[PDB]
Amino acid sequence: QFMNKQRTLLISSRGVNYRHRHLIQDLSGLLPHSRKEPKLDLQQLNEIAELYNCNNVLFFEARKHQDLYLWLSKPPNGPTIKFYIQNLHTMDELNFTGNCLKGSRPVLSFDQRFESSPHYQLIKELLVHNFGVPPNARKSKPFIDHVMSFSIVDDKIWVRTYEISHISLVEIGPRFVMTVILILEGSFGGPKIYENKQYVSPNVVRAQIKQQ
Amino acid sequence: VNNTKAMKHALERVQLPWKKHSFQEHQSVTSETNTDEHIKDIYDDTERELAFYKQSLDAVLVARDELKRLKVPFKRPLDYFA
Amino acid sequence: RVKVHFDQAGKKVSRRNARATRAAKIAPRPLDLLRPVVRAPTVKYNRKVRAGRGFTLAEVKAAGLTAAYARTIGIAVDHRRQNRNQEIFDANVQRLKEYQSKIIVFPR
Amino acid sequence: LKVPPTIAQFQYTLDRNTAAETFKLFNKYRPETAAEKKERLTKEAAAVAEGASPKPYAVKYGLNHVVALIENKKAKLVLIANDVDPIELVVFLPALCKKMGVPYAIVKGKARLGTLVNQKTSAVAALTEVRAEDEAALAKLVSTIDANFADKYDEVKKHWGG
Amino acid sequence: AASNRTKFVRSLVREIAGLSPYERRLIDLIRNSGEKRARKVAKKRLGSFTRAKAKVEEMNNIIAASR
Amino acid sequence: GAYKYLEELQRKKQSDVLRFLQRVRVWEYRQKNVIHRAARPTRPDKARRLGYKAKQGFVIYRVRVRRSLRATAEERVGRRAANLRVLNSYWVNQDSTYKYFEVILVDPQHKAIRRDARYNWICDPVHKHREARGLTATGKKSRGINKGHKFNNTKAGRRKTWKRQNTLSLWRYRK
RNA sequence: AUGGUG
RNA sequence: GUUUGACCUCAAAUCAGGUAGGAGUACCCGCUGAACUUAAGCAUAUCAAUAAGCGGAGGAAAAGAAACCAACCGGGAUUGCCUUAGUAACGGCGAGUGAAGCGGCAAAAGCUCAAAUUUGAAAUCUGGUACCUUCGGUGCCCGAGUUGUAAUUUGGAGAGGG
Repeated sequence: QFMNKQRTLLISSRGVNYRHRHLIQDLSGLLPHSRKEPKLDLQQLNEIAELYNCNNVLFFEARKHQDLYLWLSKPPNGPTIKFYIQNLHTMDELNFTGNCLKGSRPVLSFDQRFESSPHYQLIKELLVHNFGVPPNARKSKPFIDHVMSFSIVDDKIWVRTYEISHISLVEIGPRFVMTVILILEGSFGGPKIYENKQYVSPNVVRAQIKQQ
Repeated sequence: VNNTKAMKHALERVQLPWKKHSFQEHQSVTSETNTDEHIKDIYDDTERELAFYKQSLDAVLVARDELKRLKVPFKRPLDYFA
Repeated sequence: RVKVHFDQAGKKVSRRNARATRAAKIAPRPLDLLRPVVRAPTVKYNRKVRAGRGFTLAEVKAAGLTAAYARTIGIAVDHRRQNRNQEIFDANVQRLKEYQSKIIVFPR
Repeated sequence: LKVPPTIAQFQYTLDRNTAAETFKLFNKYRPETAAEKKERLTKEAAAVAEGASPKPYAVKYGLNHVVALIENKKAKLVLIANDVDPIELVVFLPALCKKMGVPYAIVKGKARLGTLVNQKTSAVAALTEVRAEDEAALAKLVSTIDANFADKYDEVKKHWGG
Repeated sequence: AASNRTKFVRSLVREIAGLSPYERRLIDLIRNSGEKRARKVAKKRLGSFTRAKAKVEEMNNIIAASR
Repeated sequence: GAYKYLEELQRKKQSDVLRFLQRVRVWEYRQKNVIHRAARPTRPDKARRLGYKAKQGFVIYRVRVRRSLRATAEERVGRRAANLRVLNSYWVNQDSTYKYFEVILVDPQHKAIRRDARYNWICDPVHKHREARGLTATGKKSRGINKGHKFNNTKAGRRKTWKRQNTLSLWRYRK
């Protein structure tokens, strides 16, 4: 058979949008090894991992129809990357032209800089498992379709996807602007293991503006 | 916070059996460029849309060395659309 | 479409008249109702103090009268408001005590 | 069609005789008519107008009132019709009294109960505390509904009918 | 809090009402498979893993209380 | 009192008894007109709870709608009985090809309910044909009127909020 | 385009 | 007991008492809903959640006593006005589209139901009828009504007793 096997649970929070729903469209159709579920505090997720028996878990938070935190782990052990997204470019834009065959396993471009700090090594790992399509995830097709990359822009770190034209390419995406907010012990548990103070939650910058 | 310790034992804990096999599973290669170079204006989008333009370009080239060599190729079948 | 208020001259005359009748019957009473003194929210304005809606249950109690009677003595009461700030509570209580001492009441 | 065990417990009712007996009793207890209250209160009206009250008795028939007597618990026997326009209304009584150990009795017709009460209908009419005259006839009566209805009819709890 | 009147009433009417087939299959594959596919199909029919609890637990409490 | 027993039951509609009673009663209804009066509620619970009283003056029709709905129900009876002001309505039973709703009305003319200060207000003219203007329990659900940000569309009216939200108004001494 | 008279 | 009667359901009446339709439709509440055109004659948007159409009332209507706003030393039903503001946000990030709380001020108002037994008493109500002081009252008789009319209570609590 195969060495690498994954399944991912897809559940976002309440207060959904077309930024949200467009995203669950893409990412849900991007992970042919993933299970897709109704939307729903912090405990029950690793247990849903027991019910549908899933080895990869992620979660999409909605605050004031703004803050999208991606919690990321592989249950029950995790650990988790609590995350925040900005400048979302999904696949659904006019200037992203692609039409991708379903279920394929991309090829991931990424920068070597991540290893320079261990936490980027771990978002490396957990993403390699979660979004990396195990060959071949059931429902897929062989060969290859698209390329997906990730790397650091002032610790605000894109992921993207191009559809390949036999080597030329034109971006599928979703073009994505990534951060790392805080790493927590296990899967949805424990003390804050690693923080990046770089991030200032927009709620907090409001807390600044009010004071003039 | 700022903890490499549990970050290290989390490196031991989470990692996939990537040490133990060939390339055929995740298909993610560590590139040589850091792409924090040659970006003069962080505000410029297409500067590192060029940088990663050639990063998925070259990545998928040498990965075509891989996947002619690993005998599953890249190119989308254009005989079939489904 | 465009509405242009040329009655800002007249509407104020009919508003003077309205208050001129509302005091042509209620004459001894003062057109109005006693009202609390209430601090505003929102770090911007919190330093300001304000008119509120009605005093409270508690503020009315510890001022020595009962709600259902208050409403009929001229006080105004708001049952969904929650006394917390000692000081605001104080100024309120005081303000009632005042009102009490100043009023009269007729017999029946 | 097949009917659920909680139904078809109606359709099992008291016989010619036992019912006949129950009404031999209650027909003593007819809650006084309207012109009655007008009677007594007119006579006393003139009395205390110019010129010692034992506790009155009747059967306690208000449906809300009746279920109210139960769950206290108060009552002694309860009579439940077999036909309610919204058949829903009474479905829970025979269970209820069951769990509460009350002598419930299914008597046929809501006109038949309704007539003892000075109404067009009842569908439930019941009594708790009775005068001492018939107290024995009560103890035996409830013993008779226990013995007739209750005893061999545990079967009705299972067994979809129809 | 609830007044035990209503605890009684719910307990009772639950017995008097008869059991919707969802309940029936739930208890069924509990007495056969058990919680795994139970909460599977219950959460799948009902809302959530907050609301898979109420029913599934309720079921086991009924079997052990059907004694 | 019963009614907590009633509802605490009626919250179970897939139960076995209610299954049955359903399958029967729908059959009966289907054999009659589209607007067929009843003299008595089916469910006396939601009768009481929506403000049915049992006395002279209150009327219960029952309408069978094809398969919005509950409003449609309100309408056809509304057109049918033109003396009666509507009051409220709710959901009894559903065929596959029909939902059956049953509808609570009050006779404005009937001098027993023109008294009774609780219910007499409905005799005033502004309530003619409340159903056509969507003032009811569901009538005001479709309009989307309640308190919250969840509706900033309308706490007054869509036509309203939009009409006054874009048109430009001048003072005299300009602003 | 809307709604109407032939 | 093959009669007799009660209840249900459903009829019918040139019986009494009522009531609805049409007119107007400035305004207001709903449902339906285009094109010119703008934007490149564009698939979006726009024009517009408009106009013509259909349904329904009033002197106003509608909304209304938080399953609200908030995030602070907290305001406290609605509606309206100045203001937040052309701000956040939406933008082939294009035409352009576009808010809300806070703040000032006008006017200010609160409440009903259902959910516990009146059980030592349906205490309620329509109508008829006679008289009277008649936008009604009282006596009488039916009828509704116990599958619930009246009283008590609406979480701001409340109830029973003392």
